[PDB]
Amino acid sequence: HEFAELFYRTYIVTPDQAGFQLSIRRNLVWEGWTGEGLSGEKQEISKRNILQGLLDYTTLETNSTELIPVIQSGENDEQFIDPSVLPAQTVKQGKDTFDTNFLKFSENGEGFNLLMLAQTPSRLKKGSMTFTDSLDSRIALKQLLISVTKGGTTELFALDVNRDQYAAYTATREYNFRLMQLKFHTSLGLGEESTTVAGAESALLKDLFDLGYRIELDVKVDGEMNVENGNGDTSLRALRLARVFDKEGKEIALTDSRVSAALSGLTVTGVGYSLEARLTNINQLEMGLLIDSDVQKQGFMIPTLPPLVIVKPAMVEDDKTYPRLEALTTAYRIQQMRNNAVTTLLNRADTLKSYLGVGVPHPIESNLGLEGVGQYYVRPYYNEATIDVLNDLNNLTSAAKQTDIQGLIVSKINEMVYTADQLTGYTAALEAAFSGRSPKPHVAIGTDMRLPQYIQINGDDRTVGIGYDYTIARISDLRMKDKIVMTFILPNESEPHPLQHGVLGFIPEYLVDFNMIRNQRIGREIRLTPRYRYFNFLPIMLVINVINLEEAIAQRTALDVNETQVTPAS
Amino acid sequence: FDLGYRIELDVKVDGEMNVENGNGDTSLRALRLARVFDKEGKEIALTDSRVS
Repeated sequence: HEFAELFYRTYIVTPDQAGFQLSIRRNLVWEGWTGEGLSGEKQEISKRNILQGLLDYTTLETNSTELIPVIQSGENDEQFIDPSVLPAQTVKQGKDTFDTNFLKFSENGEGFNLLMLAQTPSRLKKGSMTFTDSLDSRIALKQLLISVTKGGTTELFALDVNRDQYAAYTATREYNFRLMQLKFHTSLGLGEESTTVAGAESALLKDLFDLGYRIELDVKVDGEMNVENGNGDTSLRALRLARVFDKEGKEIALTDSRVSAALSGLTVTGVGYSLEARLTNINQLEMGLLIDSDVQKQGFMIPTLPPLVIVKPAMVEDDKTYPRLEALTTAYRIQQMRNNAVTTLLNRADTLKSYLGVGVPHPIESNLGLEGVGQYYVRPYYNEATIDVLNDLNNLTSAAKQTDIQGLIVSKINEMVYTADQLTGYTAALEAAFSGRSPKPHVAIGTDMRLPQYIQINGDDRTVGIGYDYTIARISDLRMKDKIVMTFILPNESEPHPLQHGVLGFIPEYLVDFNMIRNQRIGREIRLTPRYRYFNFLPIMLVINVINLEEAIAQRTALDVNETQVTPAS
Repeated sequence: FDLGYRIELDVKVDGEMNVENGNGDTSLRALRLARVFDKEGKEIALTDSRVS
């Protein structure tokens, strides 16, 4: 009895209606369109839920105002580094796809215009932008390119020079108040596992690096920039081999035999650099992110089911040949609540197994083949595992075997439940759909008459974990042979909701009594034609197969000890 | 399948049927393979070498 109520809670329907509708309101963020309404610009453009962003980082990130140098061959190739040392780089900015590159160090007496290099196709397409455009209040170096060369072989190193406490432009005391100046004095060091823009460790310094040494390069770069106009320039001033340090972090001479031997043949030069500049749009020029909402209609309605037809003789009333109507009622209860519940639960299990696979979650709103409106909140996830009590048991006393096996099973249940909570983030969804409070998720257990005397521990009580609410359900089913089924239920209220597992449609059905002749045989009839159905909402449910319990309790098991080869084998 | 991919078919089926005489019709309008998902719910282009 309690099994169906726990897994498919009852919803009553007056025989006036056929069902109820579920109108769900969600919020979207997206980019680019036409007009003010409708979805997309010319064809369909995708959206995703914002609550999915609580678990990710790339779906709510914004980059639509930064100034990135953009190539136009034959118009601005002069200031870009020669594309024979490092090829062009494809970056993504807003909606435009284009190639960028590091800017050349301005040799003595030459300048560049920064706002002439910022024309992404969107800014060009959208007309001539605001002329009162001013550069960002903070300007700093992003990357610096150095080229260590040994016998004509070039290896490139892209060092993250950003955030270093001198790589930020500072206001000057001098000339116009818009001349935004920069002076960068420090020594940058290359460690032993230091990455390469071409990947892995460079072969040029491998012999030195293995010997346990790190090198510091003194960087000497100066430049200036107007924070309003765009004309500017910056030149490297020096790069030299300054110091070498050992694994112990002590100063070792550059004249030492080993160090000088390893440093022979090295030449270091500066090639280019990158500038992190942003537009300070006093006037609006960006369509950025959006906030939009749409409603989805789902149709739920309740069928009828074949009549459990009862025939009795007429012209007499009896006690044996006329069984009680109580037999009718009990048969109806059995049909309603036992066969169908288990068969539909098993169908859902196999359906989720086919649609989602084992241990493989999917993003929110990724498919509609699964059923229920629960898809709109939780990540589609199904998981299962097996426990072999014979081989997964190590007990040191024959008196503590049963407590040990209950501990094993409880630990397995705990682990899988917490893993599902991690991978699905159901708590966040329950917080969102239920504002003002955080009812802790409940855990429902579906089991036959065996494990209730193993799942329940008569010692330590952690059957589903600390700080959970749980209900254990026992059924006399045989298809539930040594199965346990786990999923989450809401024990509050009695109305359909995308988070509750499932609701059974139920329209009350009343009998008819009448004298009926059919092919000239005359008798009395009793009829019940039920109207009910099982529906599934929440796409989260876990099952465990338990096996070999009785062999495990019948045979002794003693330890899995790993003999470690002091007897020669290694 | 072994690579770890499931296919999805987009389908639009329309039909009408009468609950008074039992007359009705149904016909298929759209049926084609459109999308191939990865081990995630992230779209995989049909132009990549393996799937293509």
